[PDB]
Amino acid sequence: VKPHLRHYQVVGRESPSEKNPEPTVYKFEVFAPNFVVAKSRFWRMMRVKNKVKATHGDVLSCKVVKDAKLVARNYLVDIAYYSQRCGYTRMVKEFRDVSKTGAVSQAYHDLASRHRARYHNIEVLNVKSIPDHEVKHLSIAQYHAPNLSFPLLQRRTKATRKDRAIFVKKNTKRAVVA
Amino acid sequence: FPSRKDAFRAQRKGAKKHRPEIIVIDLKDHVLGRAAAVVAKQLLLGKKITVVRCEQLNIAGTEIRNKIKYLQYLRKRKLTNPTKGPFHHRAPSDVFVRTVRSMLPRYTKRGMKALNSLVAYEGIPPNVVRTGGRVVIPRAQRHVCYRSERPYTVLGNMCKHVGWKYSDVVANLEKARVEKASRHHEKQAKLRDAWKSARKEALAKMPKHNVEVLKKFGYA
RNA sequence: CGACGUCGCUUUUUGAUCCUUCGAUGUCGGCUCUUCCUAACCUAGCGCCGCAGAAGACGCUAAGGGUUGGAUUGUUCACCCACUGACAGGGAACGUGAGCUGGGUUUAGACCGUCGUGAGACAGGUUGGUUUUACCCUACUUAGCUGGAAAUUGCGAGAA
RNA sequence: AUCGAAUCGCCACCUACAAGACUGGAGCUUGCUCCCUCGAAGGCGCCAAGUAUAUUCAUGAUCACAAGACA
RNA sequence: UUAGGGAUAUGUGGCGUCAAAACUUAUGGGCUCAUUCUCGAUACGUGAAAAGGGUUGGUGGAUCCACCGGCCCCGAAAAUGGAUGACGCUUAAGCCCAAUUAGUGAUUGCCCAUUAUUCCUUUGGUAAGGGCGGAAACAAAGGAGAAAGUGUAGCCCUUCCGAUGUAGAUGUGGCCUGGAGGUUAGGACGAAGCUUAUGGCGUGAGCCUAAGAUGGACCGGCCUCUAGUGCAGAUCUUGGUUGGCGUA
RNA sequence: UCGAACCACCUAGUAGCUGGUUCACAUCGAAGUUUCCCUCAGGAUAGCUGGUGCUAGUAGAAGUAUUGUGCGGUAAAGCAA
RNA sequence: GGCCAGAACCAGCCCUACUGCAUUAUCCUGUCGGGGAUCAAAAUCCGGCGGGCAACGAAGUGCAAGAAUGGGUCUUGG
Ligand SMILES: [K+]
Ligand SMILES: [K+]
Ligand SMILES: [K+]
Ligand SMILES: [Mg+2]
Ligand SMILES: [Mg+2]
Ligand SMILES: [Mg+2]
Ligand SMILES: [Mg+2]
Ligand SMILES: [Mg+2]
Ligand SMILES: [Mg+2]
Ligand SMILES: [Mg+2]
Ligand SMILES: [Mg+2]
Ligand SMILES: [Mg+2]
Ligand SMILES: [Mg+2]
Ligand SMILES: [Mg+2]
Ligand SMILES: [Mg+2]
Ligand SMILES: [Mg+2]
Ligand SMILES: [Mg+2]
Ligand SMILES: [Mg+2]
Ligand SMILES: [Mg+2]
Ligand SMILES: [Mg+2]
Ligand SMILES: [Mg+2]
Ligand SMILES: [Mg+2]
Ligand SMILES: [Mg+2]
Ligand SMILES: [Mg+2]
Ligand SMILES: [Mg+2]
Ligand SMILES: [Mg+2]
Ligand SMILES: [Mg+2]
Ligand SMILES: [Mg+2]
Ligand SMILES: [Mg+2]
Ligand SMILES: [Mg+2]
Ligand SMILES: [Mg+2]
Ligand SMILES: [Mg+2]
Ligand SMILES: [Mg+2]
Ligand SMILES: [Mg+2]
Ligand SMILES: [Mg+2]
Ligand SMILES: [Mg+2]
Ligand SMILES: [Mg+2]
Ligand SMILES: [Mg+2]
Ligand SMILES: [Mg+2]
Ligand SMILES: [Mg+2]
Repeated sequence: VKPHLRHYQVVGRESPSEKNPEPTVYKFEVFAPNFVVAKSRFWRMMRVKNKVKATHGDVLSCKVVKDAKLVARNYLVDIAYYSQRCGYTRMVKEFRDVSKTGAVSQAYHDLASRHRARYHNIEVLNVKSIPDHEVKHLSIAQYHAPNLSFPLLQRRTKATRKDRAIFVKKNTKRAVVA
Repeated sequence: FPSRKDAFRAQRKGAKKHRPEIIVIDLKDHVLGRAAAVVAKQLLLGKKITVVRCEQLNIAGTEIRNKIKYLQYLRKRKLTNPTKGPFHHRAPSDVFVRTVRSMLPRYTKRGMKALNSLVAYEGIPPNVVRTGGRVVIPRAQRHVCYRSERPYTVLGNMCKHVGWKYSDVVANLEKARVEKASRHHEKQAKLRDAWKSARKEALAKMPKHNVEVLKKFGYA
């Protein structure tokens, strides 16, 4: 399935005034479901880092960064999350995917599963594609062996939806009820 | 047993032997709850269903755990007068019937008719052996429902250890049935081979364009 | 075993409250009878001691079966004399009064002490003082008659 | 014998068995190669007793339970 | 958030059976095994602390050690037999994320309201408009109606909006009962009263017709007037009846 | 029939307390709060509600913003005041 | 026939199919260097330099106005 997060770049600034005729221009990378959420995260970061509020600012650009061609790659994601018991916790993890958005979505699902952390308590610090010889975890490194092969066992194959049945003859493909 | 009035009416009308449409289900290696749910829905839709080999159903978990669950169920009892209290059945077929009954509106006439449309057996009785091919429920089979690493129980052993008294009898009857069926199937192999050979040979005698149509549709 | 601290559980104690009942839910104890709980006194198995043996202590599974006779007191509680393998602790409208009993508490008679000018008062002592009704429904115990598988019908058909 | 009824696949090729972390057969190199019937079809049944220039169908008059049922 | 009814679509909540919806959806990712109040699926809320230890993650330090997270387990003892609502569920039908037919082509998977949109009908307005000098013509063997109007069987037609409610207020050419002043009818070819699987009308109080194989002498409608004027219960009053019962 | 007999009458004695209170549709629709009362199971009084209207029908409007201009000592902070 | 059914057409309403404009660069593609691995390779990855439209139904992206003119209405009237 296609990843549920998209890669946004937001460019913004503070509205000019007499005090600051020529304000600075800031660029921001985010992974959000849509551009409204992307703008919300951008303004939150601006408020908590540069003391600039959305009611006194301008958004000059909000665009989507297109993904590269699909190739099996190793992605390093530097991420952090908050919890009441332990404050802020930062970690660095490695995933295998075909795109940066896919890797980040996988990281979000993994954090939700293994630490019960939700979207709005998570900040993504960095994501990059790294070479095979720089991979440190064996669970990731095992997948770039030159002679990797394995069988498919314990499969559950369901029939095509139009052909599914309820009662079927014992050693026969004949359907009895539907 | 039919009444003499019914027999006389049948003789007067002059009708042949009648059997209603009945679906026979082999319940070996099936998941108890999922099989019960499917059967209950079909009964409410209005089918007639007969289930066999109820002693080889499966429940996830360990035999000790499921035996303890059954003992906890057996503890329930009306203190004032147990003759009016819950009735705990020990046979696997009765266990399956009770499980199905719990998934029906049993306190309405519609629910009671649906329940009475069901017949359950242990093993395969002679009156059911020769009635036609049996069916299975693909979405309730163990080899697609359970992960193979986990333990499971067989209903017959649990029933035998909680009070069922006919496991050995059922086993002997099943062994005799399998031996008899194996002998009969070892016979008639010549008939099957002859029919297959005749079907193979008929192609050389049938018309060529019919052969071509069969090849085009993949039945050649 | 365990101080100084600290966290919990229970509703078999007394408090706190005032939600139900004031054209009325019979109120203390005992006797009789049944059932339930375990925080285990005895009986069955184990573990460990500062367990040589004997006698014991501290735990775990376990509520299947047992847990007494009397003197004083209305007592519950208490204490003493004996027997025993042992004489464990509790719930059931503080189980149980159309089942009993009526000794206590709590009417009207009467005496004493203290209080009050007095009529009178006292969770102070004392003596005497009506315990009503089942033939109704259900529950329980025994005792009779009788249909019925579409659980009274359909002609609607399934044999371990 | 009341009785008119609802139901609309049948077989004497399914109506035997077991396993989904191993199904036709071998080989070592243990996941590849080679051989075979090539590894996702119970059999019939649907209007000439069988694929051929044979043969009665109305007026039951445009739908109506199917005016017909031992395949 | 509520006049009487259809159609479409939603809200909260759900899609294994009970029970409508994934006939147990995906060509989505991880985690979890729980032996007698029997893991979990409990918003409000209707169970659990300090302290400890099987798997799966993360920070530091060596050449394997400390630290702290997820899920699970111990800590965790009561009184009739019993409660994720029941069965059951473990390639979940459990927990945390995330979709809508799936790296294929861009925008709404499905189910359920006295809510929303729309259609029909009723009723009331701080309601808004139009018509009301009979245009002409027309015998049986195209038809009727047309009131200057609060309220009716509404003078007629078009249009828009609201409609629940205890205590309480008000309105009604709103219903019903005994008597009086008027007016207009009925009755021995059968008045009042009484009976009903007798239908018809009205939102309703009620009104009217039919039948009596009932009865035997009085009485209906309309406008005003008048009052000892409407019953399900007051441990209500008087009379009669009744299960208990062929019982004590 | 006695901690004040019985009979008739004043007597339908008084009750801030308990019980009851008979047809239908329609338009609207609350309060348990203030002050005084030998007041605390009751009243009067204002508020909430209904009816009737009067007046030149957009007027002297607003449980809401913006701009301008006043008021304040809670939350937080401090004890190096 | 003021009864029961079927089909046709008309008005209204309801639900379908048929879709263009902007954007893409942290991207596409050659070549040189180092870098990695192998049995030798390639590939994942990092610099420079030269060209660019990833255009198959390109893209999970920001708008959309496509009925000159497919079926339902015993959910409406003729
Ligand atoms: K019982
Ligand atoms: K208490
Ligand atoms: K190179
Ligand atoms: Mg009382
Ligand atoms: Mg009472
Ligand atoms: Mg009593
Ligand atoms: Mg009493
Ligand atoms: Mg108690
Ligand atoms: Mg008594
Ligand atoms: Mg009693
Ligand atoms: Mg006494
Ligand atoms: Mg004195
Ligand atoms: Mg006494
Ligand atoms: Mg019968
Ligand atoms: Mg019969
Ligand atoms: Mg017929
Ligand atoms: Mg149920
Ligand atoms: Mg359903
Ligand atoms: Mg851990
Ligand atoms: Mg349960
Ligand atoms: Mg639970
Ligand atoms: Mg539930
Ligand atoms: Mg209206
Ligand atoms: Mg109203
Ligand atoms: Mg009078
Ligand atoms: Mg009657
Ligand atoms: Mg009166
Ligand atoms: Mg009366
Ligand atoms: Mg006397
Ligand atoms: Mg009076
Ligand atoms: Mg009086
Ligand atoms: Mg008072
Ligand atoms: Mg009253
Ligand atoms: Mg109102
Ligand atoms: Mg005064
Ligand atoms: Mg009162
Ligand atoms: Mg402070
Ligand atoms: Mg300060
Ligand atoms: Mg100071
Ligand atoms: Mg390059």
